[PDB]
Amino acid sequence: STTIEYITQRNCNLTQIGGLIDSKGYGIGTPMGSPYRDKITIAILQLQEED
Amino acid sequence: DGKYGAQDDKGQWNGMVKELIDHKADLAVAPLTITHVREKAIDFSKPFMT
Repeated sequence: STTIEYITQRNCNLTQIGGLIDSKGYGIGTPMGSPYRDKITIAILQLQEED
Repeated sequence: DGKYGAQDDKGQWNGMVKELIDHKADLAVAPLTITHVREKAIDFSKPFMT
């Protein structure tokens, strides 16, 4: 849907029909047991705490 | 206490937070707001519902 939103701001001819069907999340891929993951976790938590 | 858990100004959490900090339970089954600072309190899994 974010691709569609990326379309719509330069495409006023079409319109988005209803909301999201499901709850699907894009996350950052770190290696298994990489030590800086909780740094990223507290970072995104404070950053969207800063919105 | 009847709470999710509330930190004191000195830092004294109550509730299921310090329950799982004092390790007296094994888990905390509650509709918990996963805050920015509750992750610093205890480790999380993924939220069951958003």
